[PDB]
Amino acid sequence: VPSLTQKKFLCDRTMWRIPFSSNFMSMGALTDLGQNMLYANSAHALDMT
Amino acid sequence: SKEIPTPYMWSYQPQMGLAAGASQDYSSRMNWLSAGPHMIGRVNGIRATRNQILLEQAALTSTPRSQLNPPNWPAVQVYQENPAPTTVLLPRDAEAEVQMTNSGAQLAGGGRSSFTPRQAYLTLQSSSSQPRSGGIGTLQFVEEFVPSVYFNPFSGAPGLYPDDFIPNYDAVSESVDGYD
Repeated sequence: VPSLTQKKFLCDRTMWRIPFSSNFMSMGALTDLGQNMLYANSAHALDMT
Repeated sequence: SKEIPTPYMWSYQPQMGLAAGASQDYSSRMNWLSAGPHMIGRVNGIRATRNQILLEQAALTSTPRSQLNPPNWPAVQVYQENPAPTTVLLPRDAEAEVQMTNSGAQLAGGGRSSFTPRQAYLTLQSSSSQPRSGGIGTLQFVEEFVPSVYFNPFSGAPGLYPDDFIPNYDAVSESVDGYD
């Protein structure tokens, strides 16, 4: 019979994570954009979706 | 309390570029409540350094002005962008090239050309016609608007307070332009 594909994935036991560093690479406890002069003197609300 | 205050940190406005009204720093406080005398005199000895670093940073870096959070920045106190004048290489100077076609030779393709020996090229200004005013960028807000350490806080006449710490306050109207 003719047929169309349908692919998903499956992940369990763990959760996604998005690191705050610039290249999204974990190079320490603090991050690159973390110890910036920005975000450590100023405040920033965020408006996720 | 009044003597070693947790400093008012500002907030950045991405649209207008002004200061979005400051707020008390409420996301770096130590939880010194579970500590006896040999550390609560040490924790207060830490905040008394970041209230002195932020005063020896506010003199080295910020522009000395009267109205902190001004609504309209002047032209000279805002970082401009003056790149090099764009050197444009003109390919074929047509002062002797239109004579070549009128002799009868149609051209195609494209020194630089063999029929004419000269090749002039001009330069022109690459900056704007007027410098920019009204709103500072992100890196200017990195530079200026260090967290204002406000000693003996809210201790005076009305109008003598910093009224721009309210994150709703028009700087040239003495009023919140509210729902109207």
